[PDB]
Amino acid sequence: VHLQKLSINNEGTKLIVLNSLKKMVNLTELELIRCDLERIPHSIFSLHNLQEIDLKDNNLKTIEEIISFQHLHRLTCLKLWYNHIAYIPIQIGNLTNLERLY
Amino acid sequence: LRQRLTKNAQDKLELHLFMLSGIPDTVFDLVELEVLKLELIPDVTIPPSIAQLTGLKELWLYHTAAKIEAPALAFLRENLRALHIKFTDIKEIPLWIYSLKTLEELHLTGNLSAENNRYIVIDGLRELKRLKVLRLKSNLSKLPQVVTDVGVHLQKLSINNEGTKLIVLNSLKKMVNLTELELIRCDLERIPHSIFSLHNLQEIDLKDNNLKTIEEIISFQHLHRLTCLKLWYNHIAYIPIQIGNLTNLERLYLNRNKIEKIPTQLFYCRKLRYLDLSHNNLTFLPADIGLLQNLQNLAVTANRIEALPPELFQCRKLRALHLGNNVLQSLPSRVGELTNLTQIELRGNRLECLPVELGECPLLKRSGLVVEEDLFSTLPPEVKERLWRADKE
Amino acid sequence: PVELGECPLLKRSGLVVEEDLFSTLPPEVKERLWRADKE
Amino acid sequence: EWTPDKLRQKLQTNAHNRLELPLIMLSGLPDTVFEITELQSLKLEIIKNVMIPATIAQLDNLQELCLHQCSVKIHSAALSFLKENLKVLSVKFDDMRELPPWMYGLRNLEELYLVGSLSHDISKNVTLESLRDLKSLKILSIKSNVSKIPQAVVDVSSHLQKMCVHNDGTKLVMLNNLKKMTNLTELELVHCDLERIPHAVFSLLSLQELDLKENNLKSIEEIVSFQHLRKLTVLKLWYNSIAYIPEHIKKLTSLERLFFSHNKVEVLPSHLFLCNKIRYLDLSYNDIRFIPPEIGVLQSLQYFSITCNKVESLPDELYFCKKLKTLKIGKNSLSVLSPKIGNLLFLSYLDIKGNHFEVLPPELGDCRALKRAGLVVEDALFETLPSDVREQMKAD
Repeated sequence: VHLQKLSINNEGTKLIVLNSLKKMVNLTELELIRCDLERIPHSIFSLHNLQEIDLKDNNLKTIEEIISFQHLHRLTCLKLWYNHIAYIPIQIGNLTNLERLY
Repeated sequence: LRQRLTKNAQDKLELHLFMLSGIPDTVFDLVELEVLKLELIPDVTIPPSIAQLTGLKELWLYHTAAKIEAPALAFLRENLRALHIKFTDIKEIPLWIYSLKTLEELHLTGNLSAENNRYIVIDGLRELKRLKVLRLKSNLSKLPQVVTDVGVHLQKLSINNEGTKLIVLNSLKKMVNLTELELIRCDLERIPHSIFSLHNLQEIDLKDNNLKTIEEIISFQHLHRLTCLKLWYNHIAYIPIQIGNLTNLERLYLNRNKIEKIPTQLFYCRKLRYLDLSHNNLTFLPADIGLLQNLQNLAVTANRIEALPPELFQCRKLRALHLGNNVLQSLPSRVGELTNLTQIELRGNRLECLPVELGECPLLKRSGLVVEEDLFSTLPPEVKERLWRADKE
Repeated sequence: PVELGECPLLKRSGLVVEEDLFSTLPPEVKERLWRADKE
Repeated sequence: EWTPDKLRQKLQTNAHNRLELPLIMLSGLPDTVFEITELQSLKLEIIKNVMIPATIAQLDNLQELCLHQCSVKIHSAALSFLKENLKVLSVKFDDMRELPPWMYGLRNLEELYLVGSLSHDISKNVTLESLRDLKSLKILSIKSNVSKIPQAVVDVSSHLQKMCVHNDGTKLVMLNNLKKMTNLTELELVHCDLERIPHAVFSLLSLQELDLKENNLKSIEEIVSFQHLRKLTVLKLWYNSIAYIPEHIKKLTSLERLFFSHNKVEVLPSHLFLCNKIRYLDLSYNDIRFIPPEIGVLQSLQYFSITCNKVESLPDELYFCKKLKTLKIGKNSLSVLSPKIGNLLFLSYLDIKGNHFEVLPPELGDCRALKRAGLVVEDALFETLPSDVREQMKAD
């Protein structure tokens, strides 16, 4: 309710989210470092205050969950770095509001 | 010793020598010295190497008998200009201090009433023609006549008697050149006619003179030079309206008294720039304060003011608001009008909250805005951050 | 004269005028002259 | 060791705007300290085995004395002068004997700060019940594990006015000693473990304010007699456990300051806002579900804090109340800031931090006393003003 940043480093261990993170109303920077998720759960794009999203070293072959981010008005920086992302879909042209697109 | 160097209220470089056997030669080697403090130095002989002290202008011989010879005497006569001799015996006072030509400030502390030496040891004050400041913390019962002949060239005479009535008899009419008569702790309880007989006084501070009724202020209007009439530390219980005659006053410091109220006619002096009413019995603060457009620091600390009038904020020149320890219910938002306010004392009181308009004041900072931590925290976070950033830099 | 009052150029450390009548000079004149001794 | 110049360096100010000399872990008290006569307050911290000479008669300007964890001794002239002059005292009794027995020979003493600790045999402290010799005492703050209020306070009730007690987990009992308070005006009890408001508070007929800090008030049912406190304007019942607020609030309408921050309140009733004289109302970090519209009755309100609530609905009647200077609605469940918000002319502070908002309306310019600092919000809500409104807002 008052916490605004949660960065979990696990050295290659997958957590069981199970949509138990939706009480992150005040969270603004969800940073999953070396999570190896390969997928984006709905709790990531349900939390309206998230502005920093870096799925680093999570081995995303495809990123497909950016469309549901438009309910989240505060996203401003998609630092999608250090990943297995093979291609960007052309729908990435729909965004306008990012600044530090890394 | 070089890192020992310090500065005074005159922003002059001093050094305090305190239980020294004598003056070290390393002290005299210093050439940037302005004030040398020979305090409790037992019977030290001053060597000619004091000529190395080229900047030396101030010597405070505090219970320090100075033994001197001819070259050091010549250097002091040609250079030294201010000399505050504190003594407990007539022998402690050196006889060469009356031979200095360029001396202009002379301060004595210690009782001077004695047998066959009353106002005779200072008969050498006639040799000193440059004397302008003569402070006598000597508990004297009457002003010496030699000082009266000196007063032709004396511009400042401050007397401290520690509660002893000085026999005036209008004997200060000779010092027509007197400019600052500061009767400190004189316990006069009245104003003699000699105070307003001389025309040259700008600043008249009757500190602890115990005047019950301030009634001789009508005759002060002939004193066109008078702009600082500090009637603090007295039993003035009421201000007669007649002070409205004195329109030239600027620094009226009327604090630490039992003034039941400053009246509207008191504000008839629009020239008042500095006004001190601290530790007083005021009923409230009237509206005619809006007249005093030149007011800079109004000090009503620990007085009885329940509500702050908007006419106080109508003036814009306020700089130092000593409003602490009061019964101010709340501070109005009109303080946002004040720009010259660089410090305001708001600690204590009955202050419910600090208005956000205090952030509108540019010159005000954290050191300026002295208030309790919780009351300061009542302000929004970002304006507090702005004040912090303007403070530290 | 009172012409030694206002201007910031002609002042005591400049002009060492007679100090016997500098006492009867107005305090604002003395303000300019002591301003010389400071400025 | 300590030259007067070193004491000039040590000179500072304190929490009461007095000239303080902080002396820390000293061997004793130098006479050079007493040579300073402009001194207004003395701070002696763990300077034990210290005897106060007659030389303190040099400095007449003293008003405050801080005798902290130090066993101090005394001399006759010192007794006389500190009887005549000293008024403010702040001592810490880490040890019971580190409290000296001579504080009570004075009469001019007005403020007392009794920070420290106490044992089980509370009533045996005859040091407390000698304040009958004090005639001017008006401020008493006892940060100690005091379970029983002494008969000392009972005796000195005629002239005492302020209480501040921090028990820190210690239960306070024997509340008849607080019943026989008569002229007291302020009462700040912290962590006294008072389950219910005693009839002691209602026996007080001239209490300006009450604090029941860190006191487990599960229910508030004794407010019926709170009407006897006509001077009561402040009820700072914060960090408390009041689950619901009943009708008994109608007993007193002179109430002005009302702090229920972090309370257990679920729904506000229709009966709080009848007392129109309330100006200062706090519900910070509570969990209220929603705000009913009867808030429109509180017109003379100047502060309405409900921050970190679960409130999803703010009806427009609090926006109708224009005398509301402060209004903190932060981190609630609200949706959109009201477009007709410029009607509130006297709205000095609107803490709506962390609220789920979408777009700020353009009528913030109509608001005369609302700032970016005042309207604290997340920055993606700050970025929403029209360009001409930015031109008018950067110039306020």
